[PDB]
Amino acid sequence: RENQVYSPVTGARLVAGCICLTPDKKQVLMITSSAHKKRWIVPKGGVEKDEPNYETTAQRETWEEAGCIGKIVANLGTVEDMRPPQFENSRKDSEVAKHPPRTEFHFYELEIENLLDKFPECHKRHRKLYSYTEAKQNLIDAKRPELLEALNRSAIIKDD
Ligand SMILES: O=P(O)(O)CP(=O)(O)O[C@@H]1[C@H](OP(=O)(O)O)[C@H](OP(=O)(O)O)[C@@H](OP(=O)(O)O)[C@H](OP(=O)(O)O)[C@H]1OP(=O)(O)O
Ligand SMILES: [Mg+2]
Ligand SMILES: [Mg+2]
Repeated sequence: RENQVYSPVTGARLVAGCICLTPDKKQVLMITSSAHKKRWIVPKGGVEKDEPNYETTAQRETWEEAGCIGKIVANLGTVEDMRPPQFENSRKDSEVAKHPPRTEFHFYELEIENLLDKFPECHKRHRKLYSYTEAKQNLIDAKRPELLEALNRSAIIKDD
């Protein structure tokens, strides 16, 4: 139902989520897409009308989707799903035809404080820690470069 919030400018869906890291920052928590059941992504979901801020949405989604609790330690800013629902070539480069973003993502970095075995989606998703290299490859395999950009902005140790 239309409890969902949209950018008054672009019409993009507003979504918040978490890059969840281990205290030592060597791993990131990933979950399986419910739709695309073999794609590994990060916890996120739609902002609802009642929610006062993006952090609220981000921590709600991180609990509901991954059973993960912790503390927001950084604002990672915004990224856009630029997937289209066909090309235009500018002489030394080529691009997809102009369209509004599907989704504007507000990401936060979270330091994991607990992972619980029971959570709302624990029967609908898998959840696993990954090092930077494996996480990067997951997000390429999932076709989600915008979630990789959010990961890259995080304090995750990349020197593997
Ligand atoms: O229910 P919420 O969490 O509040 C809201 P969502 O944003 O979490 O639910 C997502 C939504 O599906 P739908 O609206 O039908 O529920 C997306 O469709 P789109 O953004 O194009 O409108 C879909 O992205 P796409 O890959 O199909 O393009 C995404 O799959 P993905 O996991 O990100 O790959 C779904 O996430 P899942 O929670 O199912 O994993
Ligand atoms: Mg949701
Ligand atoms: Mg979601």
